[PDB]
Amino acid sequence: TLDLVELTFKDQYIGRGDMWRLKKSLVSTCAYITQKVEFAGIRAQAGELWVKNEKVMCGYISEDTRVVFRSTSAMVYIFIQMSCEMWDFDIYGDLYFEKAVNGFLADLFTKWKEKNCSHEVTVVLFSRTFYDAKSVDEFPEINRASIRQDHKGRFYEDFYKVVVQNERREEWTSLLVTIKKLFIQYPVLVRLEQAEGFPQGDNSTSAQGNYLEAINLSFNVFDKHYINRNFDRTGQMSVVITPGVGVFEVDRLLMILTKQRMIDNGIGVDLVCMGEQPLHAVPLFKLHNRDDYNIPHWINHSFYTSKSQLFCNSFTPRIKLAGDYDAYDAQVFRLPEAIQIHHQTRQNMALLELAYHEAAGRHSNSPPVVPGFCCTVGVDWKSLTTPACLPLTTDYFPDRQGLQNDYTEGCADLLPEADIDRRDEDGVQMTAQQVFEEFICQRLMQGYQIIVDQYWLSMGRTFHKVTLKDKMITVTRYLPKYPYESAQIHYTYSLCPSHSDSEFVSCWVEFSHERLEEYKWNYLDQYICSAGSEDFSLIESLKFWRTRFLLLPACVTATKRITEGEAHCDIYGDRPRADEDEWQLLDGFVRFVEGLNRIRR
Amino acid sequence: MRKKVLLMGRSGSGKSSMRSIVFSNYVAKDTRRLGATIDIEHSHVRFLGNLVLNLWDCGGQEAFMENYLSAQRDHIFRNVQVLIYVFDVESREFERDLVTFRNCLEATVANSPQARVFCLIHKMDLVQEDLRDLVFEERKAILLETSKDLETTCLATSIWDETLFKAWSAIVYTLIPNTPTLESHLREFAKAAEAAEVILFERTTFLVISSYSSESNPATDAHRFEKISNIVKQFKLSCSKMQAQFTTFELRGGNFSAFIVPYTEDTYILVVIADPEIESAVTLMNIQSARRFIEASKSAS
Amino acid sequence: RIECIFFSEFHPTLGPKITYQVPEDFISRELFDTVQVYIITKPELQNKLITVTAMEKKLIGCPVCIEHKKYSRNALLFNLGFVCDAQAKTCALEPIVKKLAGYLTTLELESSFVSMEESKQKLVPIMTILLEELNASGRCTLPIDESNTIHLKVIEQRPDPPVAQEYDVPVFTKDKEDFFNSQWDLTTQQILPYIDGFRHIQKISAEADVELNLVRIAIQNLLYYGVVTLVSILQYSNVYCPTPKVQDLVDDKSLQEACLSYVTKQGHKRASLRDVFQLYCSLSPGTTVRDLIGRHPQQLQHVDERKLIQFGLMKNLIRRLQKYPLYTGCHSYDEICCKTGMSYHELDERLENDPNIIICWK
Amino acid sequence: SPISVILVSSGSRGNKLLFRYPFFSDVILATILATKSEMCGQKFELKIDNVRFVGHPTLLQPTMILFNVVFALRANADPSVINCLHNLSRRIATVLQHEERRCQYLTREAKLILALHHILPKCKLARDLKEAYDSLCTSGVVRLHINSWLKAIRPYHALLLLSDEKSLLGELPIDCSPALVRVIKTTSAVKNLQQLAQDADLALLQVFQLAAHLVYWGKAIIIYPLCENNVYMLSPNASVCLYSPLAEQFSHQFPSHDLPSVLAKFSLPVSLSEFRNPLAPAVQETQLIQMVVWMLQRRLLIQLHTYVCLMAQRMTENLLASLSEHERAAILSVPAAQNPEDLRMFARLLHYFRGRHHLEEIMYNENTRRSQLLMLFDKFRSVLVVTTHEDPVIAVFQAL
Ligand SMILES: Nc1nc2c(ncn2[C@@H]2O[C@H](COP(=O)(O)OP(=O)(O)O)[C@@H](O)[C@H]2O)c(=O)[nH]1
Ligand SMILES: [Mg+2]
Repeated sequence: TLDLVELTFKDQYIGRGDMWRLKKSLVSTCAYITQKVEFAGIRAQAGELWVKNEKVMCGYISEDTRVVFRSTSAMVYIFIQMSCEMWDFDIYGDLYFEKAVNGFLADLFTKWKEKNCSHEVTVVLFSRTFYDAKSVDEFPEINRASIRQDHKGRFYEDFYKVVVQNERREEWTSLLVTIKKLFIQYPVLVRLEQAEGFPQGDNSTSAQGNYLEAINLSFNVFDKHYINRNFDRTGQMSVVITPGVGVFEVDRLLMILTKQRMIDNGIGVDLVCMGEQPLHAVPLFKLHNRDDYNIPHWINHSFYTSKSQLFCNSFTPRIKLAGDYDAYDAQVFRLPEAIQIHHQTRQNMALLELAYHEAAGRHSNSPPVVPGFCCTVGVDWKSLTTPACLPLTTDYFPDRQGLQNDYTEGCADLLPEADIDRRDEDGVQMTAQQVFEEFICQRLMQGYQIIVDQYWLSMGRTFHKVTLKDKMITVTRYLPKYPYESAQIHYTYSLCPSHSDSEFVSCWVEFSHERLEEYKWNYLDQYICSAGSEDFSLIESLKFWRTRFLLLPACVTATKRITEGEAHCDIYGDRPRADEDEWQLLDGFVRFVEGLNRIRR
Repeated sequence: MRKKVLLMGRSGSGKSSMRSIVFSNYVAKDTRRLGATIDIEHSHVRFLGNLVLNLWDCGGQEAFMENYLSAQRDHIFRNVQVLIYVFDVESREFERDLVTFRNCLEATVANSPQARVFCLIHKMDLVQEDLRDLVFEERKAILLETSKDLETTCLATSIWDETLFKAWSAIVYTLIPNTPTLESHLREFAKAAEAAEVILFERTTFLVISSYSSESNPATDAHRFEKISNIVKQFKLSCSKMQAQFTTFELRGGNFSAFIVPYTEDTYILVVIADPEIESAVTLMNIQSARRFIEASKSAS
Repeated sequence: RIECIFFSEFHPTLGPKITYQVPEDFISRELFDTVQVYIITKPELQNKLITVTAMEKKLIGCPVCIEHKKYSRNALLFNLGFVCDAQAKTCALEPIVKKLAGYLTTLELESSFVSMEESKQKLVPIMTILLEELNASGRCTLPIDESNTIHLKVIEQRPDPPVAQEYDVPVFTKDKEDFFNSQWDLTTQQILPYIDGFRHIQKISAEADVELNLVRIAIQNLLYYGVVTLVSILQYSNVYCPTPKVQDLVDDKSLQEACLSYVTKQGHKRASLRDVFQLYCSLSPGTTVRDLIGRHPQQLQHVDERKLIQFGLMKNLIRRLQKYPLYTGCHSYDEICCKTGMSYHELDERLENDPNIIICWK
Repeated sequence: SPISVILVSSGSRGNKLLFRYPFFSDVILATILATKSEMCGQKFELKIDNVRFVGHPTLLQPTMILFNVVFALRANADPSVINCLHNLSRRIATVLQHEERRCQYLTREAKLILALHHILPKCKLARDLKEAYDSLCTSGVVRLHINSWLKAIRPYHALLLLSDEKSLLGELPIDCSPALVRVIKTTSAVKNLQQLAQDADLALLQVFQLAAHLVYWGKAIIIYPLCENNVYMLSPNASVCLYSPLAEQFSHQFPSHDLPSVLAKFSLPVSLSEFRNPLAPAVQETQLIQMVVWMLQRRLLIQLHTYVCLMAQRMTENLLASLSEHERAAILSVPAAQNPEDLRMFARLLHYFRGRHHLEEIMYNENTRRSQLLMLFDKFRSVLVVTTHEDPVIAVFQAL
């Protein structure tokens, strides 16, 4: 019996309820390695099989093997922090932009070519330049909206240069040249080289940067994942490449909002592409800025080391400026037959002041290996090539006093075979097992996790109990009595799009946390069970997956003329297919709507 | 027993292609991806048991071979058994090749005066067919005028036909000692087993070690040995695609019967019977009689 | 230091040839024929940082192989390298020439810089600029293409630091106020105000909240950069012996100036050389610091004995005698007092009546 | 400490690797480390990625033309390590070239290698290269059983053998020089090098050259001779651990005592006369002398010498006025310079009174007594500075 099996998707969008249905379809079957598993259009390949942390070839699934759904086709997002450290050298003589692009991005693209994964990549360069103005009126009127004020009184502007918007292509190593040509002209772009009508402007430290704002921008991208739903990408990941050592000076409210948004769904991956893993707790948030230290354990930190020569590896950077008796001896070691007693006390030792007080206590009786929280962290290449999805199962469940102490219980009953009128070709009217499975699927598609019929479902601080017993469906919702009432954060930034060279557009967006307890689950249950309402797709708070298609005329001849090498593209005369035969195109549209209605003639 | 073989020639003449095809089990289409040889690539080939061929695949460039005749003259040309010089027939600098061949000949005579010279005129497939003879005899009249210092045979080779195996069989036939003993053994085996043609190959390279054709041989082709060597090498590569070793071949033609079985630990023997009245099972243990005889001879010795 | 920058490549129908050199004909044909094995190499040696000592020179290089299909036979086989004097260090130009080989590899894979003949002519101005501003300033910033710019910097190539033990005392030699404290490491920012010159590594680790292994690696990294140096504990019962370098005090004037600027107290006059030399030479085994203080009160009027002992141990003017009695012979009283918790007087009270292991003054 | 010892031959049979003691492949290293005849007789220094190959190729004057003894180093080492390894490689190459000239040793051992853990007892060349690697990797006394085959040394020093004299005469060949066997058979721990030169009827420079050759190969050391006025001291590089192999060798050769106890007797600076008690017999004293010789062979003791620094008829006045007039007035301020003999005694030793020459060198070179020099220090106690420390000359003489 296996205890872990991994299934990887490719070029196909799979929902979480579809993943649950595939896991139910693989519940009592034998699996071998590199096996194509297909179930109701969901094709998947068994990547690796584990028995007791050992990779095996065969195995059996017997309802206790946890499955892992990875994706080789994901909406990946790459953020590159072009702070002041990107022009700095290292102990190996490489620039940190040179180290990052030539080592990590090249290694990532070659490992993507090796694993043959086709992601939808978005690469964006983000930075923050601090100005020396002491007022607002120094800046011009056209781009005054994107210039903010720090808590220390400094004036800054956040720049976001997009080089790839949503492109999917093979051989991504041709991208890096363009990234290199966005390195030479970058201080001209972010107004460091004395742009007209501006103050001086200085590129910020990577610690004093817009890191959490970039994470929340990626979260604002991934929040509206239902708006333009493609059918060939599954996973989501957001990658932040930084030239700082991992410390950040962030706001407390922004960190609380970012953590609360990551509780609902987990995307955020940061790695350090400069090296030199420091001798403290490495993901570090210095609060009250943008001391009080916070260590985010929700960030999957990684460290890249490209190439080196012989020496010991340094961890600290070096800086040069521009330019009476027996009482002293007793305080030397203060706060930092007896020989056999002392030796057996030292043998009973097997951390400084604890052992010293242990010696001082036990002496009255009977008269540089690196620590584990500072070890070398590699690059998680498995999470960066085939990003795993959110797990369908969780093991956390509070007790009865925890469930009765902080949660409010509200029940709703749905009697089956009288309230259900979903008809499939006027046949069976959607029996309660199908409605129960659809209820668990609709809960899982929003991001709930099954607590390991009757299913217990959890997402954040809300608990759901969906129970099918003796032809009765009962759904109970457990909402917390003290909800996380966070606030909205207004954000302004300068954005340069993917097909623009130097035109920075002033944009604004608001960082907000959605309310999972305010989701209208009763309306969705009425939509699933009852067939007569059906107008609930127009309700925007239910978050229906939507996509849009346009039926366009096929001007094949002029398009083939332009792609053959015509210089002028205005070869369409006055209307697409201006005369041709006017009833031939209408008969083609009649045949198309016949194909829409499944009418065969 | 170590034999030192020099493989010299001009740049791009195809020496590494011949070394890869004959000894390293390459094919002709896989030699297009061969890179340039920097200095000398030494190769050790186990050919017929105790005999070891030292193949010195020298680089053909000008700065390499100026260094060969000046600083490495004592290292290269001393104790040379067979010198192989490769001539590109499509080279436009044949007069430049002749002076360098004369310098290599002078170094070989001044260092190792008991050696054999083989002038392999390579790339004959780039010459049109009806011109393929009188061009070669045009070069063969020159080099035999040049190489009066040592024993020299000139051969027209190409990697796209059977002439390469003929040339390398003629090269390795001189390196094998006591070849009249193997010829007398093959003659007595063909007389004893009533065989029309007995050909002995090598196990790995499938070069023709020795052969004996009687007067009742139905084959009239003079280039049959290298053709059969190409056939069994292609079938050995076909078996190696299936991760299997070819062991025995048996044929029963209309008027002949060919048997390819292992003879020693390093040889294969082809036995062709011109009499169709002799069955396969008689000959298939008539070979095993001689195999048991040479096993009983080599067990004591 | 760099005397010539040469770019060689493998010709078709000619061997390894030299194409461009910066001071006209520096590398002779005999010199290049001597080391053409290590310049255009076999595939077992390619993409390696091969430096070789010549007849009088040091040929640094890194051969590059590409292995495409569009090339002459299959590959390019170029080599750009430096050559210096044979008695030079040449341990800092090896990452520079490997980074230049990587620059040429990326430039050839992007814009075909070595394949095209019109971009071969640009290598001579690049190498003249490289030899001009790598010898002078040790830092080159040369834009090549629209996307490529050569960034090079010489690293000082410091030796490996010793392992810092728990009983060692770090002492500054580099004047903390001449450092931008805002851009240090955060661990180093925690450790640096508690260093002084008389505190242990465990006493720094417990006086701050930094772990012992973290402050050991941080003290080792500060030893690597030459910021701090390690001395021993400076208890008043320590016994010190002189080293033959005491005469190196009076054979070197800069050591005398460093002693008269370091050993003397704050606000006092400069001490005489005779007093400091007699205080160094009065150190005998069997006599502690208190015997030195009671023996010589005139020479310690303007002389701090703590700074005297610290600068004696820093420049190896004096050595120490630790008593070696775990009560095995590997550990001294400093290691045992650092491990267990007792002071010198308590451990000397326990270990005076020792009938098993006899005290060794190693 | 080198990584490996590589022996690479070259000739008409191709470039071959004969030996590599810690078990790049052999063919690739044989291709890399082989040189040409124009590179022979010079220093061969080659660094590939992180390993540095230091050697000295030598023409063999058979199919072999060239051979090379190559030491592989981590390339973070000092240039002194590279220099002494190049010196060791060229000395081993000269020894093997002379063996090839004598009895064809290298060609026969190369044929024995090419005919082929088990290689080490079968091959003597593998044994001496292993002995060279073990002598390089450790700071202790390792015997170099290769071959004998032929700067700051003082005449008051003594030559002490690191092993038995009978073993050194056993290891020496038939064709050894008479001077070397006379030096080994004549010398002693008490007899100094001047008495070694005048007792073995050899010149002093030849005795110095033979002593340098003996201390290079790890067969002898240069120490001060044994005397009762020699104050000894425990060395900082000594090991007082009971589990040390030197403690096991001391327990094997001297079962009556233990090494940490005797090394704890040398904790304070005491002389050999202070060990001699009226209760202690002379047999215990001679056993202690043998133990002192044994741990001086292991460099576990250091000798403390008294060093004197200088501070503030006609030839005496010229030597007194050769130095500065401020120190001359400081000398004149001392009333003990009113004696006629004390001025000549101070002016005769002005070059020795710089802290580089100890009291034993002064009393040996001038043939004077120690009491006269101590009286001279008592006359000028307000000028001279007297210190005691070890001799830095003794640490130079070591097996490189
Ligand atoms: N048409 C033809 N091409 C050949 C023949 N022999 C070699 N070649 C080609 O010529 C090239 C010679 O390269 P190579 O063997 O490495 O030359 P080398 O450096 O002298 O050994 C190979 O890529 C072969 O494809 C031949 O007989 N006929
Ligand atoms: Mg070749």
